[PDB]
Amino acid sequence: VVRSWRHMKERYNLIGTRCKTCGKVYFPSRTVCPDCRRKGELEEFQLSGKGKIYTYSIVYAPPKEFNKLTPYVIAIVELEEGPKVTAQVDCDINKISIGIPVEAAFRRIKEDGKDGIISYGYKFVPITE
Amino acid sequence: KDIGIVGYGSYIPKYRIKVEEIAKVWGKDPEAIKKGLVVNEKSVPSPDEDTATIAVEAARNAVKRAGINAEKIGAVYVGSESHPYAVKPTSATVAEAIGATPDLTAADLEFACKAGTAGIQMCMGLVGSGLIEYGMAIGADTAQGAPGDALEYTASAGGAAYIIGNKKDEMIAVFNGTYSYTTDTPDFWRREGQSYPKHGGRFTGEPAYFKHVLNAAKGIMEKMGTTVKDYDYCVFHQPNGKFYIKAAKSLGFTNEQYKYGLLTPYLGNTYSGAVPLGLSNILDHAEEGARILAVSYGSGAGSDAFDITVTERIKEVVDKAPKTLDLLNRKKYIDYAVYVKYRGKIK
Amino acid sequence: KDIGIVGYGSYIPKYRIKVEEIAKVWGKDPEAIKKGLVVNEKSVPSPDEDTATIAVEAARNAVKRAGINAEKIGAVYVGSESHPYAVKPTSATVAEAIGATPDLTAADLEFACKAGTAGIQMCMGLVGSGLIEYGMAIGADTAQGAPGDALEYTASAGGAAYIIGNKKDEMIAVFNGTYSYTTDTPDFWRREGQSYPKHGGRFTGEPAYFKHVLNAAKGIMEKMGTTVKDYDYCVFHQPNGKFYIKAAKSLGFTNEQYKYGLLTPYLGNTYSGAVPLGLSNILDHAEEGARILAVSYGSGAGSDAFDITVTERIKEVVDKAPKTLDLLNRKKYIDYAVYVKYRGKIK
Amino acid sequence: KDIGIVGYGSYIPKYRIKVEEIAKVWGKDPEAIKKGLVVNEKSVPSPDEDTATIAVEAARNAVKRAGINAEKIGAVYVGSESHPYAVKPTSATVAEAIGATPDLTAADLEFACKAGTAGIQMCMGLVGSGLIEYGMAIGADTAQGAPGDALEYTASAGGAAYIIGNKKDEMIAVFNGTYSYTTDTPDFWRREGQSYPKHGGRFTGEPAYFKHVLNAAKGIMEKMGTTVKDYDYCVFHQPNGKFYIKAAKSLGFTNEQYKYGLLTPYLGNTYSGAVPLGLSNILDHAEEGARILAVSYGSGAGSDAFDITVTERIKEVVDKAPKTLDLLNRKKYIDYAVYVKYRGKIK
Amino acid sequence: KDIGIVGYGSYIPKYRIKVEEIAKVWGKDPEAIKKGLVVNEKSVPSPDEDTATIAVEAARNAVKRAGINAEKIGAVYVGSESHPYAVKPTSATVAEAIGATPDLTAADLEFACKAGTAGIQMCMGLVGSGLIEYGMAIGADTAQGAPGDALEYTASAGGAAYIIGNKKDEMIAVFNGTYSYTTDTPDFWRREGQSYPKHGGRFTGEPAYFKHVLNAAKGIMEKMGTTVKDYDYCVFHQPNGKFYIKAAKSLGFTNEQYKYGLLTPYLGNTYSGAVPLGLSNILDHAEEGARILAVSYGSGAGSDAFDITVTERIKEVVDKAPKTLDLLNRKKYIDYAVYVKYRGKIKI
Amino acid sequence: MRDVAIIGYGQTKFGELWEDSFRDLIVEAGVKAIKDANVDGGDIDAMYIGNMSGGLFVGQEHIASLIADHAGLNPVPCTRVEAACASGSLALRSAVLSVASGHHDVVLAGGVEKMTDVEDATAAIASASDQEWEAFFGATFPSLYAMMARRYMYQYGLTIEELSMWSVIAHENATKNKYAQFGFKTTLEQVMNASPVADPLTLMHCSPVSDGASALIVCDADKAEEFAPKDEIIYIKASTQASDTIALHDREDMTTLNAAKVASEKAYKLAKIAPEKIDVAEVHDCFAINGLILVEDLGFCKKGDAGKVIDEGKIRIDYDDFVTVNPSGGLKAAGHALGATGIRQVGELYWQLKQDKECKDRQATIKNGYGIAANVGGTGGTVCVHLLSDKR
Ligand SMILES: [K+]
Ligand SMILES: [K+]
Ligand code: NA
Ligand SMILES: [Zn+2]
Repeated sequence: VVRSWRHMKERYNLIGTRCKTCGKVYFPSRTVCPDCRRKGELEEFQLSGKGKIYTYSIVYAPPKEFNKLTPYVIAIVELEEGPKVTAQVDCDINKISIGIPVEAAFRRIKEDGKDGIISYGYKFVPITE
Repeated sequence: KDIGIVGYGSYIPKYRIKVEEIAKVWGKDPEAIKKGLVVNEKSVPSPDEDTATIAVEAARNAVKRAGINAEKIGAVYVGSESHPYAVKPTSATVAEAIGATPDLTAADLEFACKAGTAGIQMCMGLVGSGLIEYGMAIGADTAQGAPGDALEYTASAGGAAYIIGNKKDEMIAVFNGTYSYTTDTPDFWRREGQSYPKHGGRFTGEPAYFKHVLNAAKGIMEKMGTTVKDYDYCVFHQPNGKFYIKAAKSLGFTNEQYKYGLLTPYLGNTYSGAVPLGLSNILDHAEEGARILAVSYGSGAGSDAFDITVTERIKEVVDKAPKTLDLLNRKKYIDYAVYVKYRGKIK
Repeated sequence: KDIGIVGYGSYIPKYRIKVEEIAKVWGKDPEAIKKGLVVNEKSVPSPDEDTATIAVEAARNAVKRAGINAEKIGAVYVGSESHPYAVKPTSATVAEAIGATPDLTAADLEFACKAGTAGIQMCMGLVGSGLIEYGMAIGADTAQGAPGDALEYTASAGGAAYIIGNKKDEMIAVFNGTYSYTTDTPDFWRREGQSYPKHGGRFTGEPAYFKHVLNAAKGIMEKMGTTVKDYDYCVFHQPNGKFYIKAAKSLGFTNEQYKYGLLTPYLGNTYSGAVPLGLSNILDHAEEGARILAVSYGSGAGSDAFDITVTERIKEVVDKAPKTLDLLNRKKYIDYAVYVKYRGKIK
Repeated sequence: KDIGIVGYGSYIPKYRIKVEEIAKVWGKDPEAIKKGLVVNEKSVPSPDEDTATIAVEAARNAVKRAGINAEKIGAVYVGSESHPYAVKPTSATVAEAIGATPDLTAADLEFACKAGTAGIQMCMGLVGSGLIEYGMAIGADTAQGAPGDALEYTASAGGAAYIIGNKKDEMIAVFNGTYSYTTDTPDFWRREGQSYPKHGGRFTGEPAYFKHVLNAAKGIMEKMGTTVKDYDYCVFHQPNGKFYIKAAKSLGFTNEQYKYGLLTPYLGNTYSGAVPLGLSNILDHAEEGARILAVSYGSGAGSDAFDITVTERIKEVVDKAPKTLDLLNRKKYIDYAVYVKYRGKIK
Repeated sequence: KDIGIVGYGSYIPKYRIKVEEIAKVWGKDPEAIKKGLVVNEKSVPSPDEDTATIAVEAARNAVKRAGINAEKIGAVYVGSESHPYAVKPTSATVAEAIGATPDLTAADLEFACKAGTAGIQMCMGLVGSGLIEYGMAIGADTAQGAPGDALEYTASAGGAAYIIGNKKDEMIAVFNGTYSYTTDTPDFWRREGQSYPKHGGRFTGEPAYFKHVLNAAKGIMEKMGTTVKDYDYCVFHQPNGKFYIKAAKSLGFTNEQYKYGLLTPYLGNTYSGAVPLGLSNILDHAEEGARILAVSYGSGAGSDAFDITVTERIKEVVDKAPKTLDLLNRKKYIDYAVYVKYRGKIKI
Repeated sequence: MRDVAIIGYGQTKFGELWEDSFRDLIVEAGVKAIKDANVDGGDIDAMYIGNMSGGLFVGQEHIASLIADHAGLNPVPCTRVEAACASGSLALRSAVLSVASGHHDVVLAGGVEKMTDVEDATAAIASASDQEWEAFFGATFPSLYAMMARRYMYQYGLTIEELSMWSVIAHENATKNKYAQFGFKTTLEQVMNASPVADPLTLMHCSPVSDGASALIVCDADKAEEFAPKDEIIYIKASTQASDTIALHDREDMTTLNAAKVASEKAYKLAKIAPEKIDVAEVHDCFAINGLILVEDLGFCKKGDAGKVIDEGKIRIDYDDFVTVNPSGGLKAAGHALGATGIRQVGELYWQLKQDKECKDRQATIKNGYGIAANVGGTGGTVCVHLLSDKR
């Protein structure tokens, strides 16, 4: 609920930060730059959802809530700006491999039971090309 | 100048239940609740009443004040959190019940307690664009609070209806402008399955209700180039009297400016009827040339702001239908047992 | 002065289920169903997709075609029969996901399968009145057919979004006029409690669907002074292919006029997304100066009719996002077991 | 081998609700109800009390009267219509709660209001066969009546436990014989899904309750070669006072014979606990050599008859635990609001 | 004084569903599930069948083997986890369907999968005390596993009835003794409201199933002064094939001793019918003088142990009704769609 | 800066412990450690316990007070240290730093875990990962380590057969351990054809969820001679700790644990030793790949050629000319009680370097008298390294 509310623009729109001192792009957005610390000047930066599979795994026995999705692809995607993210990939388990170009998609990531909040966010999909 | 209210109407069911009657059952101190929430009692619909009937009563009263043939109404919108059907529309029943059918458009609106005013804006657009001559917007609800919960002290039944027109000779009030502030916020919600809602507790206040109400109030006053001193009366969303007053005081409104708008202490929270009912009571008392600020609020996070000016034609119409305050004082008290019976809170 | 569509977009999930797969389970003749309903297969949403995600995909594709900054979108309306929350609004999530927040109005519209087109009219009014520069109207749904019922063969998932602007240089299509026919009709409904709807059977057809669709089509053509000969293409509500064609043929439309609008045979009934999706496919194929007749229908007793003309700017934008037909043909078939798993039809 | 009761015990919760309090809410004449059913008030369980707890309280009281170590109990049977779990057994909790575990057998019994007495027969067999030395049979229920219904006036909480033994000196009462009349009757039932039952109305009366009770009475008196003059006291099933007396009077029992057995007027119908509780009150008052007749009833269509003779040892045991009548008069009245709160009759 | 089984009967519905068909839907490896639980398939009741019909079929078969007039049956007990009604008793409909009515007592039994054997003990007592001449005890169930869950591979329908008597010349088997071990254990349960049960996972095995089954087996053999060598055949509770074998092997039983009682790889877990059905298959094959150990288990935390001896009358009655193994092999396979349809697992 | 040594070590059995209550586990470890230590309960100046679960299963925080209360050692101070799977070593390191300060002379460092009580341990174990940015999206703990394994294979050509060889050694070694959760041997085919949890990992590449407890008794090197004989005293040369990014997707290189490189290097520097001198090592092999990677990061071989090192069998107890790794079953076969594992690793080095009767059957050959332990929290966000020696 409250935690969902804070990182919505990140999960929904992939909005990270850019350090002008470095030039480096960070996602998720950081409050303190790991290199420059207080010196780093931060501006909000909108990432494109485009990225490539850096590594991946297929989850065969997940929590009871992911029963419909089983087996699913979890992966670490290297985005074209540089940041890496962990997310699921909507594709057949035989079609996934390292280096596959993917694109972020707005999906229903979770729900807090029958009565709680629904949590949306990014899930990657392979590009048509 | 182009767009304005030509008629307004309201309805409140007769049954009430005092805070004391609810607290008694749940082992709470009534005076603590009353002081805390700024609420004394609330409206209870009869078992043969619902959001549709309430909407119809209010719609019919608005037509009386407008003094126009309902065949001229080109759109009916009903904003509620408690539409009787999940699929069949309330607005279609209200249209049939006022004989506006069949040459019109309609839709049922959902946006927590902001749904009623959402439709006012829709009617403003359609009349202003010339797509229709008159539009009706209704905000009505038969709210249900969870038996053990605090929302049980406020959740109540009521509705008010507004007819929007283009004719200076028929306008009793004029829209100077509208503004809306909307975000995605999980402060309060109800999932399709559940009969009673779930809330985030203290997260509902500052980060949601105040954030959206005050931003919308500041946005409209920025849009109009206006200050708190320019407005004669104000009405805000009133989940309880506490929130309403804090917001009014925060913006710099005095009791004389906000008193007419605040009905919750003796009516409760009618959700989508709340601000519409408040505004209707302001219009029952208002004089020519009075400027009103009206700001609504909806969970999931939205607020609609209005800047309205009252016209010469106001006193002509007030007595054409029942005054909000008269409906509010024609009442019959019930105990909790009868209340749970009426509400179908019985298993 | 002139109102028109500046951008449109659509989304269809990848999964399908053939009639044959459903019939097999329930002991029915697939060829009989296919012939009767004029339907071959339908769209099935992924378990991680819902009306909100579908609306967001559409909305985002409409923004690409519009080529405008979403900060300029003044209201977002989402018309659905399957909003994820009973109280928290979808339209806010959509607004947040396209970055139109916070300076906007929004509302979630309910009117069976006509809620989508209801919001187009709302955006038409607000833009035309000058209250907003751009408004977005979405029609999306992840429909539910009862397991044993015939609605299981058609009820499907899909969405389309439309952005409305005033500026001629940005418009790809122009509204010549709109008309609506609305009554109170108990042909089909769903009570707040129930997960699956109830219908009146044969009373749904002639007295309800045809009555409202044909009256609205006749009404628009009277308003605009047209004839079936004046229109280049047409799109009607398509609960099944049978009803759609009957209506088209009844008004005197040839196959060449109605073929693009009819998607149900391979898509199913996407309820609030049906005519929006059909209209989007017409726009994907349409040439400059084409006149479209679009008539929607909603179970409660509603129909919205549109008279649209296609502009020069059409070929510029079509390829800026996925064509409706491309989404429709990018598909993956599933059996009935998988389908009931995905849709949560399992207890 | 001769079989008999070595110990008995009972429990009734403290809360009551008068007929007047229920009638008041539902708009009925209390005097009409009271006269009709022969009922003045009924016991209510605390929100922290359930069938198990009642069974444990009564089991524990029976052990006090028996004066034996619970480790010697070789079977515990709990008959109820309201077992807290649909699968996990109550009898296992009761066995643990008195320390008879682990060397024993147990089972939860379902047969409407006859279950309790069905286990008495089971214990009779197991000690009589020599398979165990002591067996416990409990009848207890937390009764729920539909809010609007007449069963709301009678459905109540309570229970009673009986320890059956083989030894002569330890018996406080002796079984002369048992008889049962069972057929398939749809007078009253509840389906697995439903929380409240459905009934036959008038069909439960004469055809079902009287037929089985009376046939089981002639069955035991034919089996024992006895008449109604031979019995000192009697206890029948008591859905209401009206039925109980009409059965007693029909067989030729005088008020002096049936008065101790009838508790419903101030206790209500404790379903499985009804006859056991009645029999326990008879045993609280009975003198040595008293021959009693006990006939139970269960809605599905069965009845259990008992022919019992009281022994010298009663004068010792009665005061070792609370008398049924003392528990019945240890009471605290509540209104209907608190009652629906306690019972979880709230949504 | 001497108590024994005069007649026994069993019923299994025709429909089956292979593990492969369920796994396919839920994205699991069938060979993994198949290997683990040693389950290949399970029985599925027709949509016009339930625990009452299954109990009636088995009851009727037991009367055929007994060869006695049902008017003589003085008690009918039905042990189930899936009685059609929450209030109206199954045992009453079964009594009516055998024509034992009206001179009898009856009751519906609940104790997870032990319910069936609980009633056998009840009948033993009433016949032994002389209160009745014949009693019938039935263990039947139309179990339903949660769609996503592993219990979906085993949950099955089946039933078995036993008629208990005291006449020496009518007995086909004789009770040497019974023993029960019962505690309060929250390993598995279902609360009145819920349609599907909740389980504790691995806490169901060692601390619950093994604890009660082995203690009850040890307890009866201490009561009878016997050893694992004295018994010719054995039947334990069969939630999974694995649990059954581990228990048998733990006590020192060889495959030849436990092979006849284990039906779960091709029948599934019939809950209250499990051991009764297993015991019935042992009796279908057993020779005169065969010593049987039968131990049941119920989730609430209970076990019933039996020490049985076969009689020469066995050869005569076996063919009077359908053999358990014949019912088990008369079968029709279905896919998962038809299965959820039949079971009413789909929302309607 | 006083020198610290270990006088004793006590360990409960590991795994599905249904009978043993939580209080029985901590007592059982504590009393066994006290006997080996030959100290009285009154001699303990302070207790340091680390628990990752923190009654996530139980619902109980303030576990330290509870433990001291039930131990009957009030009013001695008891403190709880937390760092996921590394909570044990961190409790030890905190215990070392108090002795070193001189504020306490005899301190107990313990670890205890109860995961059998909850039906789904998966949710609690995942707590070590970033909930907002990994767990939220469905990244299970085995899937994170499977993603490490995948990238390692992609970069260094490790095969599934090589990786599976790590498990057969572990299970072979565990048969010589009475406290081990699994006392059976396995083949390569059995490891590879086991039920898959997360591709490429199978069930036989993962450590199990398990209950248990272990406690060490730390004392000042000078005072240690009072309670124990010199030959049964083992000295803690250095206790190092380092940190890394909590999320795997934030690491500069996934195939390596920098926090292990940082901590191990600092530990070698203070001991003035090279990795070639280490006789026995206990590494965090919760997912086998974690076993390979730590062997490289502790400097026993170069990056990439871990697969060759095991497929040959260099790390086996029978092998002579190389370091012996996880002679006890390890997390894979001995078991993995999150809070107690960090302690257990060190207690094994204690036994191995003092040639104790407990590890007689799995006794490694001790040439230089040195042993290292590497405990890891989560995917590597925290690593704590302890280096032990028979000589002060
Ligand atoms: K709704
Ligand atoms: K039941
Ligand atoms: Na509607
Ligand atoms: Zn920087």
